[PDB]
Formats: sequence, structure tokens, C-alpha cells
Amino acid sequence: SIPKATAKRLSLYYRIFKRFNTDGIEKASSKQIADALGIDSATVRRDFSYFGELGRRGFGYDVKKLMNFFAEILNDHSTTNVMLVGCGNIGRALLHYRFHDRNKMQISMAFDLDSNDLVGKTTEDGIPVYGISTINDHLIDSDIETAILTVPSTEAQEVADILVKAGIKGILSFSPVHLTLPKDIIVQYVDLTSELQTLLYFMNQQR
Amino acid sequence: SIPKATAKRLSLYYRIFKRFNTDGIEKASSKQIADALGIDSATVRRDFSYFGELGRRGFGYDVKKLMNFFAEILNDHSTTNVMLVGCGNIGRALLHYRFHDRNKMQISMAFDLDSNDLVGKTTEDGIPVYGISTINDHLDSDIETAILTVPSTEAQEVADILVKAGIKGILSFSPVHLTLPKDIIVQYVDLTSELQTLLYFMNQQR
Ligand SMILES: NC(=O)c1ccc[n+]([C@@H]2O[C@H](COP(=O)([O-])OP(=O)(O)OC[C@H]3O[C@@H](n4cnc5c(N)ncnc54)[C@H](O)[C@@H]3O)[C@@H](O)[C@H]2O)c1
Ligand SMILES: NC(=O)c1ccc[n+]([C@@H]2O[C@H](COP(=O)([O-])OP(=O)(O)OC[C@H]3O[C@@H](n4cnc5c(N)ncnc54)[C@H](O)[C@@H]3O)[C@@H](O)[C@H]2O)c1
Ligand SMILES: [Cl-]
Ligand SMILES: [Mg+2]
Ligand SMILES: [Mg+2]
Ligand SMILES: [Mg+2]
Ligand SMILES: [Mg+2]
Ligand SMILES: [Mg+2]
Ligand SMILES: [Mg+2]
Ligand SMILES: [Mg+2]
Repeated sequence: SIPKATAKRLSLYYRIFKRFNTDGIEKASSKQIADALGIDSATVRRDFSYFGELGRRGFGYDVKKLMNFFAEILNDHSTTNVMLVGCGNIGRALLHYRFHDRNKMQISMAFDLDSNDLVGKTTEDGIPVYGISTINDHLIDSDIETAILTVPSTEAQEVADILVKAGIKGILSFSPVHLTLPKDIIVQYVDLTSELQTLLYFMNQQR
Repeated sequence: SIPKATAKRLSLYYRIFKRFNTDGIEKASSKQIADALGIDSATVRRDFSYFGELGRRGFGYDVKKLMNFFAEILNDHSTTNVMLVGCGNIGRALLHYRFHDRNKMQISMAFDLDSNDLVGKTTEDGIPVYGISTINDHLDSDIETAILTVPSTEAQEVADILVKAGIKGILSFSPVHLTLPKDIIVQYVDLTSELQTLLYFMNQQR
């Protein structure tokens, strides 16, 4: 029963509640949460109504309890292994990123063109790089159902389609291209132009 | 007044409307927009009630007129020049990104440690790299926005340096909460939280 726009804030509330927990805060008000997130307290309260919590009275939401609620809903106690497709400027950078404090989110497999110089190599942390033509062979017995897509924009749709045929069910795409994929496939876009336009909008509201 | 959570979608609506316009769609429904964005029609309808005559009906939204609305509210007809601070794995990647079709959003200079090999040089697309100690010298400038891609351990210190030099907004990639003055805006790119969102949605499809 959580609305989709509220669900897109789960992971942000999780981050903030872990911080508040680490800071020894027992009860967090809607205004403190809003301020941390850069939204309005009214949106916070409505959102939290879907998490079982009223926010109109009392001293705040129970930090430990909610933190644990977010952890459970985001499946933060189990591991998700993802593949990275396109090991160029941004893809190579992402191989260096620590996605999770407890390694519950990891890149476990990467792909590039069969002829790319990285193909055949393995990272310091044991992520092999394969050719894209081998993807179906590698995904046969695999636990990976999630891909990060960092190919050139001109190639994103074609590679996305390859991924879905291979069994990928969700894609975190960095290309600024709308992907047309089947309805049961989730695509999450990282759009840094849209992030900067947001930022600038808020900067202009402060002036 | 547009609520802050609605304002965080302006840029997303702008992308969608530019696509619909390019595709020759004259009128869009709340459901078509919601499906594009991956949210609920009801959220779209409420948001658009804050966009004036153009969104009051809750249906048949005029694509060209709303695209123009979003371009105006986002100041998409003028140029924003930004600086990048930290030319490492992700910083160097970003210097290769084309942020805007019409170059209205651009990285115009970058910074690293004074001792970094890239300092004194120019990137592929001819962006100059300077040492962080010289930031206040470089900032007579039109730049009031930074992208922050230093190590996580250095993010707060470098953020403080930016704010002292005159930066008013920071797009941060470090998974570190920054404590800065109220009048400084920080937008956090948090790839962990993006992937958690994606997996939540994937689990809802099963
Ligand atoms: N550069 C950035 O930091 C940044 C930021 C945001 C978005 N983006 C977007 O991310 C995408 C990639 O950008 P980039 O600058 O890293 O591109 P890039 O050109 O450096 O790298 C793309 C990689 O994908 C590989 N590739 C090409 N076809 C492939 C295929 N069929 N299968 C597997 N791999 C294939 C290439 O060999 C290359 O290694 C682009 O759409 C870009 O717009 C980049
Ligand atoms: N690797 C990724 O793709 C990725 C993705 C998401 C988030 N992040 C985050 O982005 C940040 C940077 O990651 P990275 O792997 O690119 O780090 P990195 O160590 O490769 O790069 C950091 C750069 O910052 C420079 N630097 C250090 N102190 C500085 C200072 N005082 N002033 C100016 N420059 C300074 C360094 O010389 C170096 O070039 C980290 O917080 C990381 O968690 C990285
Ligand atoms: Cl949203
Ligand atoms: Mg909302
Ligand atoms: Mg997780
Ligand atoms: Mg090849
Ligand atoms: Mg979505
Ligand atoms: Mg590009
Ligand atoms: Mg653009
Ligand atoms: Mg189910």
C-alpha cells in the first residue's frame, strides 16, 4: 500500500535514520527528517502514515524501530549481486565504488565488447570482465538479475534488450536515453543533468 | 507555491515533456506521464495542480505549453557553469560527460590537489585543471555551483573550502552527510540508495 512516489524515498529515509541512530537520536521529528531530506514536513508525515506511524502528535518517530522497518523493506540483510555492462569512463569508475558498508550490494560480474582490452581480466576484488556475446552462458546458473548500464547512449537500447533476453529484471541506466522495455522490467535512470537542474532550482529559491 | 517534493520532479517532468514533444504528442495524460516517471497517476495529477492553468484540469496536458513552462522554471535558456572538485575515478569520468544538448549546463573548470599530475593541464574537451589552493583566485567568476568528487574522508573539509570561496550549491557524490550553512544547497548523488530503490521495485514486480 505504499505509493510509488513515497517508495522512492524509502532508501533516503533509511540513510537518514541510520545517521540519526548512529548519532544517538531516539526520536526524530517530521521537521528534522524533512530538513535532512530537503522536503516539507507535511510530505514526511503523509509518507510515514503508510509505514504505520502518525506524526501529528508526540515527540517523534522511533528511530531504532523505523530504521529496522526500512532495513526489512529494502532487504538490507541479504546480498544483491549486480552486473556492470560497459566498462568505459563511468563504468571503470563504478568498479571502484563501495556500494555497501556490509557488502550487501556488489558488482560481481562485468561486460564490455568481446574485443575490449579489459575482457578476460579480473579486478583486485575478483570481478571478472566478460564479452557481451557470452552473457547468456554466464547468466544460466547465476544469481544476478540486476544490471548497471554504462554503454554509449547510441548502444543503450540494443544492449538493454540483450540484458532482458538474458534474464535481467532491473537496470540502473546512466545513459540519457529513454529505454523501451517490457512492462515487467524496472529501469531506474541516473540523470545528472536533471540532478544539476534540481540543484539550481533550489539555489534560485534561496536567493 | 510548489511544494519541495513536487519541485524535485520538475526536471524529470521536463525530460519527459521534451521527449513527448519530440515524438509529436500534443496532449499527455496523467497516466502516460506517471508511467514514464514510474510513479502513480494521482501523484502526477496533484503535482500538476501547482503548475497553474496548464495543469488544473488534471488531464490532456498541453505538451508544448508545459515543456515551455518547465524550461522557464528551470532557467533552461541561460547557461550555468559549474566547477568539479576531485579529479579521481569518478571526477575524471564526469569531465567526459555532456551535461546538456545546448551546453546550457557545463563544467568550466576543475580542481585537484596542487600536486596532482593533472594540475596545469587541459582535459580531452579542453577543461582546465587547477590546484585547490588557488580556488579563491579563480572565483570574479560566474561559477557558484560545484560538483564534489573528493575522497569521503575529505568531503567536509573541501565543502567548507568551497563555501568560503563563494560556492552556493554542491552536487555531492560522497556518501557523507555534509554540515554547511542553511543558505547552501546540497544535492546528494547516492548510488546505493538508487540501487535499493531499483531492487524494491523489482521485488514489487514479482
Ligand atoms: N562520463 C560520465 O561520467 C557519465 C555521467 C553520466 C552519464 N554518462 C553516460 O553513460 C554512458 C557511458 O558513458 P562513458 O563516457 O563511460 O562511455 P564510454 O564511451 O567511455 O564507454 C562505454 C563502454 O561501453 C562499451 N560498449 C560499447 N558497446 C557495448 C556493448 N554492445 N556491450 C558491452 N559494452 C559495450 C565500450 O567498449 C566502452 O568501454 C553514456 O550514455 C553517457 O552519456 C556518463
Ligand atoms: N567510484 C565511483 O564511481 C563513485 C560512485 C559514487 C560515489 N563515489 C564517491 O565519490 C568520491 C570520490 O571517489 P573516487 O573513487 O573518484 O575517489 P578518488 O580517490 O579516485 O579521487 C579523489 C580525487 O580527489 C582529489 N583530492 C583529494 N583531496 C583533495 C582536495 N583537498 N582538493 C581537491 N581534490 C582533492 C584526489 O587527488 C583524487 O584525484 C568518494 O566519496 C566515493 O565514495 C564514487
Ligand atoms: Cl518522485
Ligand atoms: Mg511526493
Ligand atoms: Mg542493500
Ligand atoms: Mg567486439
Ligand atoms: Mg521508476
Ligand atoms: Mg556523454
Ligand atoms: Mg539537455
Ligand atoms: Mg511478489
